[PDB]
Amino acid sequence: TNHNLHITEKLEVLAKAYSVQGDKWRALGYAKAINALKSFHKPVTSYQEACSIPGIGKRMAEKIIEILESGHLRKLDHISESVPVLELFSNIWGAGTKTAQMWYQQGFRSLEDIRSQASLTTQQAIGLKHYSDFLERMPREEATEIEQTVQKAAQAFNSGLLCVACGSYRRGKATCGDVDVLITHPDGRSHRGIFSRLLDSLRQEGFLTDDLVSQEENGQQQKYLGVCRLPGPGRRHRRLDIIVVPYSEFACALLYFTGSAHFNRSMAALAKTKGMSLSEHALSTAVVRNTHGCKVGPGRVLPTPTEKDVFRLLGLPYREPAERDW
DNA sequence: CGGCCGTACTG
DNA sequence: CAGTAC
DNA sequence: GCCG
Ligand code: NA
Ligand code: NA
Ligand code: NA
Repeated sequence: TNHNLHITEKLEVLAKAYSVQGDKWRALGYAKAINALKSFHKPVTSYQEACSIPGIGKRMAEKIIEILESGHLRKLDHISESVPVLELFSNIWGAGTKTAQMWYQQGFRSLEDIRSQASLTTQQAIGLKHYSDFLERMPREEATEIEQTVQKAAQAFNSGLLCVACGSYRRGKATCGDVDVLITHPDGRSHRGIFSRLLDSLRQEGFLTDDLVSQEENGQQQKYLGVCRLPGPGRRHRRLDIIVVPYSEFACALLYFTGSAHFNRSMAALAKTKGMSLSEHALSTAVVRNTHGCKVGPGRVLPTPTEKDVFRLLGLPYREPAERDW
């Protein structure tokens, strides 16, 4: 399916380098180019052809042809020797490019250096100790078990609750880097107060081991980001997200948390070109603005009972989860 | 050239 | 607010 | 990085 593998592998290396260095826009640009290459119907055979692909410009075309005709990309030999370390540091949940840069300027070079000498935020300390477990993508089965665990715990409070694992799991991938469980209820009200009760229950059985983000001093359209671990010998710690939402937002939440991230932003961009706005909450008319183009409030929500409804209103052919990698 | 999805917590 | 993440 |  990817006729340009020999090419996308090389471009991915540069993209990642720019990314870990904080050059976010340059990296986003590469991503869209790389994605466009992956979906191209055949191997790219010329500069002109490459440039013709939406998402690929002169700069990228030039590199593509260089790889195509020589089998290599010289720019790769000129990547700063600091990239591997910056990557290692930003692999720690809670630590981004700014923190990786700080640690590198202070002279740190290994996870051991970070452990013994770096100032760590509460979230980062958790990210560090579970570094390896978090970098390992778990097999689909485990994801299923984690999702079932959350479902049973929630349904024990209200059998009507609907629980759905999204992210890569819903996109049908064989391995998952995390598990995101979306919860709601058909009656449009019984989702209230589930968060608190659900968390304490999961903590009761030792399933939840660490909390990264969880504002339990607020009961509104919530989110929990933490660490879970299935009972039983040898089980690793895994990243678990729990989002509880009202029934009216279910479709957009399902669409957003299923992803991918590239797909979400592409859809949102597309929504704006049609005078609309897409968020994990809803599909609305264009947001309201002030004299100087400043946003002074939300647009009007357009009811979307199902994901199909979002595509319909955007004038786009429906896409199944497995087809949303970008 | 300037904009690049829209939004949720931490400290 | 600046950073990080979904 | 790309695009308009
Ligand atoms: Na192009
Ligand atoms: Na990180
Ligand atoms: Na909605």
